[PDB]
Amino acid sequence: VSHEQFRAALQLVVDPGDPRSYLDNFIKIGEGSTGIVCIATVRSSGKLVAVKKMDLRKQQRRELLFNEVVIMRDYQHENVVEMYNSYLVGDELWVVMEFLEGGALTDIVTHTRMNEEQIAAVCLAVLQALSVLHAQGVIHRDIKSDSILLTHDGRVKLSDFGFCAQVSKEVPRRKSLVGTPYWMAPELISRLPYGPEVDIWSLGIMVIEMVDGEPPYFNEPPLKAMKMIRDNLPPRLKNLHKVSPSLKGFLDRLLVRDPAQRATAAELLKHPFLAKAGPPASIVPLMRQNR
Amino acid sequence: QTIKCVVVGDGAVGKTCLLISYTTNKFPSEYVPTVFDNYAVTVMIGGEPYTLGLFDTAGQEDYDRLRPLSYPQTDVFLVCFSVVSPSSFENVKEKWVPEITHHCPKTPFLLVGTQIDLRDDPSTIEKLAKNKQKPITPETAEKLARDLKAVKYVECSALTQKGLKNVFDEAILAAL
Repeated sequence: VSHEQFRAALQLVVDPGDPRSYLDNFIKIGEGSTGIVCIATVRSSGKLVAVKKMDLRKQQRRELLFNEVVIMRDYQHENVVEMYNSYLVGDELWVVMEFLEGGALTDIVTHTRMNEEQIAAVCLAVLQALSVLHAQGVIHRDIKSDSILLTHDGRVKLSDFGFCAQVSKEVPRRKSLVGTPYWMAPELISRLPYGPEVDIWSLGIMVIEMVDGEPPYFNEPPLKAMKMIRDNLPPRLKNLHKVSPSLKGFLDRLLVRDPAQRATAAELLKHPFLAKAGPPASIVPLMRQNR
Repeated sequence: QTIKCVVVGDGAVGKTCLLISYTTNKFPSEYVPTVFDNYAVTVMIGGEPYTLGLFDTAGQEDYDRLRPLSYPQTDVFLVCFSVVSPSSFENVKEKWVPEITHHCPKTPFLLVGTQIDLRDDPSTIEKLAKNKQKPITPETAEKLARDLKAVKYVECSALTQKGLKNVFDEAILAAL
């Protein structure tokens, strides 16, 4: 029953009508956790776009679909994948966004060790985004390599905005258990109220992915890992002899159990490590089509 | 795998009602005190389906030695009180928490405030004012929970189904 009320709300928020009117050649590319991703072709230019389709009846928390529209619409940034448009197609929300031919960082990190220049480039790009989101009290909530995407030319964009929440003077922390198990901050698993800091913890995990190829406790089943994260000390890298003090010291600022001592996005922006960041080109060798 | 929940709190607290509200999305029209009832639903978490074995017990005094025979291998407990019965809230500390502690020490437990729809109700707020008392606030409850020493405090209306699923959602998390 509540379906209808929700579908109606959504209709008013999206752009009217159907995009099959201007796009051909819908083909699935992958899944997210919320719905499939297709590629498609603008009929009048032959230009490629991607399209995220999400069924309303298949959501664990339907409401979250409102961020897909609000985020891209209002938080347009150089390091944020550009949403062009959104639409309702029957029972599916369809978001039309730019096509990131470079793929995701997950593919790169499970197949290759990136050097600190390339890593620093990545974290720079993401923190530029998170500074700006957090500046407005917006927590992403699902930072992991999967959520980072690349262009052909090596540029880096954050995406997968479906899990985001907002805080403010009035509601300053959040409480929902949201995110992927291995990247979850310890306070969130512990069920305490939390703010943007959760994102920075997760970025610290993603640095571990970039360095060591997977997150801590990957082999465990999620719910065992969640416990260990919560109960244990911050995970450390596995081979420090190879890592520079700049980066080790950088990471010791992300992976801090107490959130109050953990570094903010703006603090991290001013961090010596990020000044090793290579140009977009320094990344392009990492992409599959190149290897 | 199975999850074994056990629900405890004073009579009337509407422990029976809470369970049925969630499981069947129906409210019991008649008040009946529970001796012992066992309802088993199935919950799917991350695509993994889990039989949730719920244990409705007696909130009465008569079954002090008959109730805890339901406790072997309990993965989690709900410790419940009506937010509009400061007596039942008092008996969290006094009777309930101690009881389950002993039988099952390493076992977790959430604090639960019930019938929260009756807070702003004038007639129940009248009934309490006639014994110079008032409704329990979250500020209060969440001090007790931290201190006592629960996983957390949760609250819900079996009637309106406000906050209901979440209680059961957090319990599962706690259990697993």
